[PDB]
Amino acid sequence: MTGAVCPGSFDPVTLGHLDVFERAAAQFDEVIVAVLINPNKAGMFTVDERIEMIRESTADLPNLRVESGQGLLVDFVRERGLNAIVKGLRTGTDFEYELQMAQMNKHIAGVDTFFVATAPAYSFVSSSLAKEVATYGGDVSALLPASVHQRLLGKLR
Amino acid sequence: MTGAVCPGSFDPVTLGHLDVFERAAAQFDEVIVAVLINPNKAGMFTVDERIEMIRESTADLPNLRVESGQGLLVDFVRERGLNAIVKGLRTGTDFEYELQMAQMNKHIAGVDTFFVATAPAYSFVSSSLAKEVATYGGDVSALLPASVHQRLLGKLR
Amino acid sequence: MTGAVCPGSFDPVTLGHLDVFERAAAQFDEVIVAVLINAGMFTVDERIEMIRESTADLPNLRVESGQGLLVDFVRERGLNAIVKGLRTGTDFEYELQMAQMNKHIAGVDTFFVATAPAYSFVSSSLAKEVATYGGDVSALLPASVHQRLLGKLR
Amino acid sequence: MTGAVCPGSFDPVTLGHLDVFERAAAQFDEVIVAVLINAGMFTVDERIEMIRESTADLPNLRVESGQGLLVDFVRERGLNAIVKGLRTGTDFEYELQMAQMNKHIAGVDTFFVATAPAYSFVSSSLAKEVATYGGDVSALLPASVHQRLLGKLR
Amino acid sequence: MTGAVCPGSFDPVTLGHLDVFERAAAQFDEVIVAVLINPNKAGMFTVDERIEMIRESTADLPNLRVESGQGLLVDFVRERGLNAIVKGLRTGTDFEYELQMAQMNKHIAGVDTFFVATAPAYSFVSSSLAKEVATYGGDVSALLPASVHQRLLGKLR
Amino acid sequence: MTGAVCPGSFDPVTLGHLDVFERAAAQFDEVIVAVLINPNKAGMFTVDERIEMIRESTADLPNLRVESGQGLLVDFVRERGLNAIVKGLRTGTDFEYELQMAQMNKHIAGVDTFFVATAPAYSFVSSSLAKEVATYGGDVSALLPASVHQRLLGKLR
Ligand SMILES: Nc1ncnc2c1ncn2[C@@H]1O[C@H](COP(=O)(O)CP(=O)(O)OP(=O)(O)O)[C@@H](O)[C@H]1O
Ligand SMILES: Nc1ncnc2c1ncn2[C@@H]1O[C@H](COP(=O)(O)CP(=O)(O)OP(=O)(O)O)[C@@H](O)[C@H]1O
Ligand SMILES: Nc1ncnc2c1ncn2[C@@H]1O[C@H](COP(=O)(O)CP(=O)(O)OP(=O)(O)O)[C@@H](O)[C@H]1O
Ligand SMILES: Nc1ncnc2c1ncn2[C@@H]1O[C@H](COP(=O)(O)CP(=O)(O)OP(=O)(O)O)[C@@H](O)[C@H]1O
Ligand SMILES: Nc1ncnc2c1ncn2[C@@H]1O[C@H](COP(=O)(O)CP(=O)(O)OP(=O)(O)O)[C@@H](O)[C@H]1O
Ligand SMILES: Nc1ncnc2c1ncn2[C@@H]1O[C@H](COP(=O)(O)CP(=O)(O)OP(=O)(O)O)[C@@H](O)[C@H]1O
Ligand SMILES: CC(C)(COP(=O)(O)O)[C@@H](O)C(=O)NCCC(=O)NCCS
Ligand SMILES: CC(C)(COP(=O)(O)O)[C@@H](O)C(=O)NCCC(=O)NCCS
Ligand SMILES: CC(C)(COP(=O)(O)O)[C@@H](O)C(=O)NCCC(=O)NCCS
Ligand SMILES: CC(C)(COP(=O)(O)O)[C@@H](O)C(=O)NCCC(=O)NCCS
Ligand SMILES: CC(C)(COP(=O)(O)O)[C@@H](O)C(=O)NCCC(=O)NCCS
Ligand SMILES: CC(C)(COP(=O)(O)O)[C@@H](O)C(=O)NCCC(=O)NCCS
Repeated sequence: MTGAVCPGSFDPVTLGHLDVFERAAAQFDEVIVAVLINPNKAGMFTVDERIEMIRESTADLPNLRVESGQGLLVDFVRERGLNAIVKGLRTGTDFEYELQMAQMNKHIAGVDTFFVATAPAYSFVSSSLAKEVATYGGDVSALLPASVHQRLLGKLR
Repeated sequence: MTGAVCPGSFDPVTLGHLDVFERAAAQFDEVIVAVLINPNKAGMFTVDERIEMIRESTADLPNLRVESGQGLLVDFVRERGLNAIVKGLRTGTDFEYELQMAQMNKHIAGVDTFFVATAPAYSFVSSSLAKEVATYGGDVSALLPASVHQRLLGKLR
Repeated sequence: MTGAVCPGSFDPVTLGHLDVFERAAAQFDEVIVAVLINAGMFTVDERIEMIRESTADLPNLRVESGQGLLVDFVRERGLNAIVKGLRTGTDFEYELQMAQMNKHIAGVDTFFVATAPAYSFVSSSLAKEVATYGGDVSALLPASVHQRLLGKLR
Repeated sequence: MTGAVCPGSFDPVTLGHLDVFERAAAQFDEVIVAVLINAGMFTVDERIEMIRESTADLPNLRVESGQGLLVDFVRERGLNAIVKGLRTGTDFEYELQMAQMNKHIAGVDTFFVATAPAYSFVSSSLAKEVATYGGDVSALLPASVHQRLLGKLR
Repeated sequence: MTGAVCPGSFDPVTLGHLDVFERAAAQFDEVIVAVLINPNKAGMFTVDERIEMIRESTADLPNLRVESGQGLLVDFVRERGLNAIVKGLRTGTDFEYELQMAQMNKHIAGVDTFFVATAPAYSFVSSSLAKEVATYGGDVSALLPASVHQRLLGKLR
Repeated sequence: MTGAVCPGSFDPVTLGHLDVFERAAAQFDEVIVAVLINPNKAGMFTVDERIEMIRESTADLPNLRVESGQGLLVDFVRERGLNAIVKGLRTGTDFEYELQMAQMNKHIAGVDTFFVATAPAYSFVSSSLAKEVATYGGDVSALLPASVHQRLLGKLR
């Protein structure tokens, strides 16, 4: 029974994230999206709002489930009987940074990490940049799933 | 049901490669190692030699097989009913180059690519560098599987 | 009637920035320097002031403060090009995403120029940090800014 | 009377190149595409030909072959700007050295533009390699080049 | 006669750092480890603790001494009659950032910087990441010298 | 007695190289410039011509000597009782490539590598680009030492 965990804050989930979810779900028997809460940086959406937006956007992925998590990511992964993390990468800079975390995670817990390259169309999309653009009235509707931009309107007003 | 292809020239396979094979075999139901041959440029080892060296050092991986091929990698993958490539990466430079190839491969054939970070211990190991060092008498024993080391020194002499 | 906008915080403006201004003014009929009001050592007005003195010899350049989306600043003045300097591959990877976002949302393009070799290590932040602990940044900043920097720390 | 030169081997010209041509023509009064005669699949004349057909709708652009120093090509036509597309940070680091060399020896500046996201993975060499082994590169090349590519391999 | 300064916050020193100290001490007549303190932001360990942890794990290096400092690194270096900084680097990203600092340091004070590549085994080790992993219960024992591990777990509790 | 080897083809030596030589000679009791011959790529200048140009350019560095070398670099270094290599770096890309060679050299022979950042003024200078520019009539006189550009005129005519 194969599987992997896709970690992130997803505040909010973007089409870049969604593309990674779809690609992981096509290759693993199960995927768990882990919505990670930092009590320092309270973002725009609550953890429940983020989970709901991810579930709506992944409605057609039957082997994908979404949960919140806290603490050590590798503990979250092992607690669920898995030992793989899947993450999207956009740049070589991203790779150099994630490489250190991947090696640390494999060292401390034997959990592996599989990376996928961003889809070309979403290479410049990030939750943070989309929010910043939207805050000043930019149209990011083509960068976010449908279930998100509606809720994003509400938060900005 | 789930599966991946691990491609390369493997001339010869290194411990860096074997680490990637082992990690792929742990996460996918089957792995096929694709020894890709350019029919116009010969390398150091024959196809038979390349395949034998990989088989000898992967005997403990029951769900891994080894095959040679040529032409487009995505055709090799799809012909076998698979849809995933797994590749190791050492550097950000590697990632930027492989990103292009992975995006092209997804574009023309819908085949996805999963990258894994090199094991720290083997981060500087490459077939080409190991051959070059060995050519001038350097000690590469701890970098190559036993199935490879004496076959390499044999070629060199 | 070509034109480009050179955006930044410019706190203060360095010779590195000035070099980009000069090169942009040489290739576009009109250049506007956009001081984006956001950290901070100088007032937006002093920044603008400091840029204005360093740029006296450039007839087709002017300096304006800005708020909100950079692409709105650019389009509201009838332009659709941004010119920015780059020092490193890391800079490029970061800037590429903003460039692509800006083109996507507003059709504003971005042209990058390589740093002058002499100014490869110059940044507003590093120049401040070094001047803070008494280091000589004279050769890195416009004469204009150099005095106002010494007096801002004294 | 602004202007820029877009240099390359263009063998063949890709939609990635075309996108840069379009963006350069939008910001400079005059753009010259320089086909530098140096590997090779198409003749310099076909390359030039193939670029000319893809660029019909751009009135301020022309296509010329070139030999020797790029900066001499640029200056001999009265210009001192080069426009080139960049995909990656690795590209930038390589191109930065040539940009700085070109500025040093001839005072010719270089403006870089970020690849369009859709064409991030498109290169002349990769498109050829894939078309060689039967892959469909239709959506990546101009309709002009696409037929001449199919007939060049058949 | 020849000498170098190895600077850092060392909060705490890691095996990655100690590897750099050892390699510097092998190549220069003397090495001074400079524990640079920001008087406005405290870290996890006091200056006394930082110095003690480094001394305890460098006892076998007769030509290495440890001192704290603050303000400009180049003043610390020149005051001691030296003219060289030695720093470890892990990534190309690190190199691009440190290049700027090294060129500035040479510009303002004529002080040169020599970089050394990280040991492969410690390529993913950083004080900050080790603290973060330890904070959430991860096993960082093989990444830190013995002089550090129990002092860190003590702080955390 | 401290020391390091500065390897390269130096065909011809540039001011970028010279800057590295000067900086190594300021920090090590002795520096050996190793002019490495590849029988495949016969460059523009013979090995003796290159050594002569380097000696003339380093005339004021009394602790620097110049020799030709072949074979494994780490053997060259150890044969002369040293165990350090000094190399200049221009870019993060250069660092990622040299990092692998440095780790390999330390693995196979215990020889370390110290890198220095390029001087800002010479960041875009390389022997290959200077030759290419000069070949088509570009003025590279400000990029090369005096003892070189004269000989470079002769070779081009
Ligand atoms: N356009 C895109 N394509 C592919 N992957 C992407 C992507 N945008 C983001 N990702 C990936 O999705 C991960 C999770 O995204 P987010 O949750 O929004 C960032 P975060 O980890 O919560 O905060 P951070 O910025 O401090 O790292 C990122 O770390 C990145 O790996
Ligand atoms: N030390 C290492 N750790 C992890 N992966 C490695 C590795 N060394 C090589 N690899 C991977 O193994 C792949 C195949 O290596 P080789 O067969 O030796 C040369 P290649 O097949 O021509 O690779 P390339 O053309 O994709 O660059 C590399 O592309 C790289 O992805
Ligand atoms: N030495 C240099 N040469 C060429 N361009 C430079 C340069 N230094 C900076 N620039 C460019 O000019 C822009 C403006 O820089 P500044 O606004 O003064 C500081 P900043 O790095 O932008 O702050 P930030 O990182 O917090 O956003 C930079 O973002 C960069 O694009
Ligand atoms: N997808 C893309 N988007 C934007 N610009 C691109 C691009 N692909 C290529 N370019 C730019 O257009 C230039 C011309 O490329 P080409 O001449 O066709 C192949 P090349 O990479 O230059 O060959 P070479 O590497 O052997 O020198 C590239 O050097 C690059 O600067
Ligand atoms: N695993 C490793 N291998 C080699 N060198 C390392 C290393 N980890 C850290 N270093 C080096 O040791 C230096 C000091 O590390 P630390 O004191 O922990 C944070 P720092 O002092 O704030 O570094 P920085 O500000 O220069 O980025 C780093 O700058 C880096 O050069
Ligand atoms: N401008 C510069 N500043 C600092 N260091 C430089 C430099 N130009 C070159 N170097 C360094 O000097 C070394 C030797 O230079 P060269 O001998 O000319 C290259 P090479 O190793 O002979 O051939 P190669 O290009 O196949 O690597 C380079 O590997 C590089 O480390
Ligand atoms: C949330 C994240 C995955 C951030 O990485 P990301 O930016 O790729 O999403 C990382 O911070 C994390 O793993 N948090 C859980 C705590 C942890 O395991 N830290 C140690 C990572 S080596
Ligand atoms: C280009 C490459 C060397 C890379 O794959 P490999 O290093 O794993 O063998 C080659 O073997 C391959 O993957 N396929 C053969 C030609 C091809 O597939 N070209 C399209 C790459 S997008
Ligand atoms: C100010 C700046 C240009 C960054 O400039 P800087 O790198 O000089 O700090 C960028 O942060 C910006 O555009 N701010 C205005 C708000 C905006 O346009 N956000 C969307 C960026 S895609
Ligand atoms: C042709 C090109 C622009 C490279 O273009 P390309 O990346 O598209 O192949 C470059 O090789 C060139 O300028 N050739 C002409 C000779 C020259 O100018 N050499 C000095 C470069 S600094
Ligand atoms: C910026 C830095 C953190 C880097 O040095 P460090 O990481 O080795 O401690 C700092 O401690 C330092 O080197 N000096 C203190 C301020 C300074 O020197 N600024 C000038 C750097 S060019
Ligand atoms: C000549 C050089 C130093 C090239 O590196 P460089 O480009 O930095 O000069 C390298 O090829 C070399 O070391 N040649 C000697 C043979 C050798 O030792 N090869 C193994 C290097 S790990």
